[PDB]
Amino acid sequence: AQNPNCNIMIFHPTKEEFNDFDKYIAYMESQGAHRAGLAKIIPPKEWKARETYDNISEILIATPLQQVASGRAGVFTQYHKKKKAMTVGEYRHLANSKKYQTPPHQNFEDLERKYWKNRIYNSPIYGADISGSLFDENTKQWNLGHLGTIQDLLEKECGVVIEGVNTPYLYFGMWKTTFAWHTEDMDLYSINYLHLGEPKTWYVVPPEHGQRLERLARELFPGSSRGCGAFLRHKVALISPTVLKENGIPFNRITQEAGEFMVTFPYGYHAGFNHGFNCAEAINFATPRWIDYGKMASQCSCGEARVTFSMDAFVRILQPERYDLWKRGQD
Ligand SMILES: O=C(O)CNC(=O)C(=O)O
Ligand SMILES: [Mg+2]
Ligand code: NI
Ligand SMILES: [Zn+2]
Repeated sequence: AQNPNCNIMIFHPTKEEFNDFDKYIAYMESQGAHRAGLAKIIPPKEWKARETYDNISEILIATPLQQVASGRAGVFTQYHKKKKAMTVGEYRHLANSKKYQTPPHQNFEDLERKYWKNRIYNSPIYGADISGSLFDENTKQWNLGHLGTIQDLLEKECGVVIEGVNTPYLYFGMWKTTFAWHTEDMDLYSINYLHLGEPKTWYVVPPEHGQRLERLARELFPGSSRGCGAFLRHKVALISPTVLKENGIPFNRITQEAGEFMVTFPYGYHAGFNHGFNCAEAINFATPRWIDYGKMASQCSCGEARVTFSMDAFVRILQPERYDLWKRGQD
């Protein structure tokens, strides 16, 4: 068995190996990369996502989200308070202001210590989930707006044609902006490219151990757990590496820098934080190996998780017994 300790693997494809996206995912899996839940892919030196980032300031963040925390430093929830619209140029200035800027630090480990000590005492503002792309249309390799769609993959594997579309999303971050513990919708893969700016630190639980994280979360968030049998689908709960280690939960960590891709694998729980002003692009995707995870994915039916149009068909075809209850949650 490849990668039996479930370590995060880092890949350096050549320009030839960067041509065929599906083939390279399958290669990484042949080496055991999925067992970690997360892999890093460093593009060949010949590649670029676009020519420059000099002309992005007029992109609109229609609904910036202020991430307000409740709880204790290592075990907290966050809720998202909607703020007034602002441009990317306005958001960048805000991120760099004395109230929000990254503090002085020695290295990534010192900054990680400061994040976990102090996150809950501040409310950073995140531009998340903005439909769009920063890849140049002429970039033919690993262009996250030109991937094979999940609807086409389901059709190719199972023979059933379905409605829905699959497009990328932009994230504009600042120091302390936070992504809560989650797996993807329908336990899909995700791919994330850090276009510019400061790093993103990730934490991940191997898919084979995801139910250990879920049992800890039910213990640590007992009201939320009574409310919903899949409350991590709400994407609000944070648990620190120190708390995970105290409770024996297997995990790994890695820092993504500008110019790097991360892939999350089906049922790989992940969480993390941004170091300072940055911009990332991410999308979900599927492979043949995903289908069995899609059929078994938990679902939120309490009303909180509310998701895209395109999840309807995935539930309807892969999980027909759950469909009626899930759809009630959507309505
Ligand atoms: O970058 C972020 O805020 C969160 N991203 C992801 O969870 C991802 O790419 O799967
Ligand atoms: Mg612009
Ligand atoms: Ni994710
Ligand atoms: Zn729920």
